[PDB]
Amino acid sequence: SSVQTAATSWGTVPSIRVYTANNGKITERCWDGKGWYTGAFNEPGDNVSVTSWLVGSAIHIRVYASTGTTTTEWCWDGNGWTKGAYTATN
Ligand SMILES: Cc1c(C)c2c3c4c1OP(=O)(O)Oc1c(C)c(C)c5c(c1C4)Cc1c(c(c(C)c(C)c1OP(=O)(O)O5)OP(=O)(O)O2)C3
Ligand SMILES: Cc1c(C)c2c3c4c1OP(=O)(O)Oc1c(C)c(C)c5c(c1C4)Cc1c(c(c(C)c(C)c1OP(=O)(O)O5)OP(=O)(O)O2)C3
Ligand SMILES: OC[C@@]1(O)OC[C@@H](O)[C@@H](O)[C@@H]1O
Ligand SMILES: OC[C@@]1(O)OC[C@@H](O)[C@@H](O)[C@@H]1O
Ligand SMILES: [Zn+2]
Ligand SMILES: [Zn+2]
Ligand SMILES: [Zn+2]
Ligand SMILES: [Zn+2]
Repeated sequence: SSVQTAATSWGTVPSIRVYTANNGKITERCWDGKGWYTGAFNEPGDNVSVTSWLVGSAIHIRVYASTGTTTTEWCWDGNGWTKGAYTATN
């Protein structure tokens, strides 16, 4: 078995974020033009997907973390990771 990843990027530098699900936990690695460093994201999950969009130069990141049949959305909007309103019936 193997770790599972999800990736997003934005701009032309670019910024890149790679999320890795390992051991029921998702962590984050970051590229902003000058080497890979560890990001603030740390949430439970066996499976991860991600999307992001810009408003002007402000990134908005949504990470979908799944454990069992429960998927939780995590939101980055410039000032801390918050829990999003996403729900599903799995
Ligand atoms: C935590 C975890 C994940 C995230 C998994 C799988 C397993 C898993 O539980 P684990 O405790 O590792 O138990 C297993 C052990 C010990 C072995 C030896 C296994 C498998 C599993 C089951 C089956 C398995 C799985 C795979 C993939 C890609 C392979 C090749 C694969 O066969 P292989 O590695 O020979 O055989 O999918 P993936 O890794 O994404 O999903 C399924
Ligand atoms: C507790 C447990 C259950 C109930 C599972 C699975 C696993 C499992 O974890 P574990 O056995 O510790 O880790 C694995 C290990 C050590 C190996 C070598 C595995 C698998 C697993 C994953 C993958 C796997 C699973 C299967 C089936 C039918 C096969 C053939 C099957 O490939 P197999 O050649 O055995 O590879 O479904 P099953 O209903 O058994 O579901 C999936
Ligand atoms: O500059 C790094 C950082 O703030 O970028 C936005 C998000 O990816 C955060 O988790 C991360 O720590
Ligand atoms: O600002 C957070 C939020 O409203 O952003 C858009 C969607 O991701 C929603 O689920 C989420 O709660
Ligand atoms: Zn393996
Ligand atoms: Zn898988
Ligand atoms: Zn687990
Ligand atoms: Zn905004």
